[PDB]
Amino acid sequence: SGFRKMAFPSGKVEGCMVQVTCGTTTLNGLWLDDVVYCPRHVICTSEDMLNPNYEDLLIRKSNHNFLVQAGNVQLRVIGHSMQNCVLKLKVDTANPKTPKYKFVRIQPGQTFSVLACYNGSPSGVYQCAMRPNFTIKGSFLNGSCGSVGFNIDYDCVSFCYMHHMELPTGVHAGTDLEGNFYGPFVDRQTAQAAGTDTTITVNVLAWLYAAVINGDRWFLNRFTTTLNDFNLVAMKYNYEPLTQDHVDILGPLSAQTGIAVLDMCASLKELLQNGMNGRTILGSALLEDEFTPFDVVRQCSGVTF
Amino acid sequence: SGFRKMAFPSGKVEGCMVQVTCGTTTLNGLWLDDVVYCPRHVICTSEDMLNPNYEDLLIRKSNHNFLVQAGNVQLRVIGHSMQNCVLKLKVDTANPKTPKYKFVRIQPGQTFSVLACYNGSPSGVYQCAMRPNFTIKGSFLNGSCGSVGFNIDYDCVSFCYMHHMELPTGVHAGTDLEGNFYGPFVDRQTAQAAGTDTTITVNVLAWLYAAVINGDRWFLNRFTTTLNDFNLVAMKYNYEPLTQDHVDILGPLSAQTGIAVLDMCASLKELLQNGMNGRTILGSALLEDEFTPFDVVRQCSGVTF
Ligand SMILES: CC[C@@]1(C(=O)Nc2cncc3ccccc23)CNS(=O)(=O)c2ccc(Cl)cc21
Ligand SMILES: [Cl-]
Repeated sequence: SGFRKMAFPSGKVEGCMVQVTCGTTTLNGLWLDDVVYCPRHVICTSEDMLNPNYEDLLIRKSNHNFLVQAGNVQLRVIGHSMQNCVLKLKVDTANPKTPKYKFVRIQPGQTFSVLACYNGSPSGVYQCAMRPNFTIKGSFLNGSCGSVGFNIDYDCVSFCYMHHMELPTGVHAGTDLEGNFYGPFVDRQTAQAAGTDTTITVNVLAWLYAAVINGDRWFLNRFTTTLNDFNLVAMKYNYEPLTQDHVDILGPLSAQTGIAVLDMCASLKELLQNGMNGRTILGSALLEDEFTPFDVVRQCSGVTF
Repeated sequence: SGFRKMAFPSGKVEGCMVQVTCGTTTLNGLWLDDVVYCPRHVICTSEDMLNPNYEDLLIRKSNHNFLVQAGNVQLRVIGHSMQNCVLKLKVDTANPKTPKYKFVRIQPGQTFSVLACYNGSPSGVYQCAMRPNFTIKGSFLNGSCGSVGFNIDYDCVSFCYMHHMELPTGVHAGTDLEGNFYGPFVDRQTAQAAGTDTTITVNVLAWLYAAVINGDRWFLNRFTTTLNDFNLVAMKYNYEPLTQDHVDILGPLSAQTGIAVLDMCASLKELLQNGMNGRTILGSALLEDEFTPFDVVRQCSGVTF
């Protein structure tokens, strides 16, 4: 029993965190084999950040201008290339603690763990989701840049995110490990705004299935709905459109609890129109949307790495 | 900016997780130097659990009756003593990954990270608090016994908990790393009931101070209160009695925001009265009580908004 927001064990990722210093700027780097990966905004000053020319700024820096530090040991940079918005620093020494890894670009609604670091030193780990508006509601202070988002599948760490900047509304924006931003964001000092967010419908549904598994059945009713009638209501409450793929993915949960996906959709429809009414599902007065159908099956089965 | 429930990086604790097997039973163990620590109910059967005589059951066991397994390698037990409710297995190999550690007994209202394991294999990490009724609302399935609660302050891992059992209401009971239970609980399958829980007042207060630091002030009012008048009202909403120690501990936060502790108490008194009224403090429709005054100072910046 029990339902908590859980993150993957951060150990494999902790062994990859280094501190990258370039002039006055100091952020975090990801050391895998003989390459350190970090935001390309490390070469930038606060003057350069308005309209930067990253290729012109990189052609001027030599290897020793970048001080990479792994714990108490210094690392020797022997090369520097750039891939989109990530700077790839070839180092002399291969990381002996390199885990089995992959670089993956995740889709909105998919969750990941964030190992928040400051000066190459891990300080915390938390779980979060890629919002429909490509932002992440993370917890970051200055100097957290270069912190990574990951998921472990068996013994393989799948790197899916690197922190770059925080938006004016308190939300965060970063890139996949290939430098490609998540969303309509750019790495520079400009008027950037987070779009209108939506609730991840397939995750709320999965979280209600976890509540039924954990003994909460008060929100269930005898009624069901058509996928179309559900989507019209969902659209009115800023919910993401539920697709036939979403329905199929909730299949294992539907079979385990004994409540059809469109039966559970009707419970959610009535929770949107009428509310909680002083009650809580899984200890929450809000409908939680950062638990994917896989996350629920993992926590309510016991998958080990 | 940003406020999330954060857990400590689990890496230092991952390297200590072994699998303890004694006959048909298999739970988790904590391997520090040449000692493996695990629940003493590993020696028990489901028959023995009603009224076990642990001394009589241990004297019938030889070192080979225990199979400790560290990853793919088998460990050789060369001793077996018992300390309260924890079984201490002397092994023939010291853990090369033993971190700098301490054993600490925490008090209610304090928070810690939990590395949930199954068959010595870490599967997830989450943050939780020692409830006023000595239980923890964790996320544990069968076979998670022996999972530990920790706090990593600086480079030292402070071990404060070991999972022993799950009560009928779905809450969890465990011991400190010396085998001493938290609460009026016994490692016996008897009619044990979790006491009436209360909200941790000093943590809700700290969480409101973090909201003020992060820019929210809607909940504040012009009223103030006496410590006594606050406690009478608090006890009505099942809130923990606020003590003069609690007030002092909130001192640094009181100075940083510029809102006296009894001023913040009167904002909470009103919040308990009218409720949220469709609004949220730090992204929550409930008053969060699993952030200690120390957690808030740790996570939040010194720059108030
Ligand atoms: C022998 C362990 C056991 C237990 O609670 N196991 C568990 C621990 N944590 C999560 C669980 C989730 C589901 C199933 C069991 C869980 C078994 N139940 S009992 O009442 O006999 C019992 C009584 C006292 C002690 Cl200290 C242990 C135990
Ligand atoms: Cl304490």
